[PDB]
Amino acid sequence: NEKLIEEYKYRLQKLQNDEMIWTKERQSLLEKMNNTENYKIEMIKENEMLREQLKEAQSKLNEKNIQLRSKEIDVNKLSDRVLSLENELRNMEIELDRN
Amino acid sequence: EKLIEEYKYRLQKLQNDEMIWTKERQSLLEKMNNTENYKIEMIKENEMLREQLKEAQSKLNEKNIQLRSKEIDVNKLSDRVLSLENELRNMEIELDRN
Repeated sequence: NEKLIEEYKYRLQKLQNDEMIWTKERQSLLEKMNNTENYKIEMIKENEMLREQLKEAQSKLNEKNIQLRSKEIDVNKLSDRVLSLENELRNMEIELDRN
Repeated sequence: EKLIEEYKYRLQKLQNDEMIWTKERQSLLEKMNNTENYKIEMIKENEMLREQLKEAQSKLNEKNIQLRSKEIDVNKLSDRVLSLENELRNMEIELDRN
């Protein structure tokens, strides 16, 4: 049965050679799956950084609007003062020409 | 004879592993496609957040101009009040001289 045993050993050798091939290409897929995952983690890390910067940008956006309405009241208070002083300046100028 | 049956079972085992690997390889590729889709979704979320920040920063910068412009506007009115208070005393001097 020398020929029969040889045929078995030749086909066992081929499949045991393929055992290494499957192990090689699964290592390659594991390496590729890790790279895709590590890039995904990097994207999420940047997304959390962008979310925090967006929260800060909206926090300053609100604070500037509080500062804008504060200066708007300052405009309103001074403009009312300007008109009041101009009316008083008019009154003195009327009293001056009277004398 | 018992030797041949051992070779036959061993060959059948390795032929089964080859067929099962074909399913395992397909399973890894389906898992690779899913991970790629999550990455794609993360990239889409990254560009969305960048455009939202770019709009927020441009909206913040214009209000920095508006606030510093109102700063000058307040100063103009503040100096106008002091000018009218100065004119009133000059009028008070002219009134007292009569």
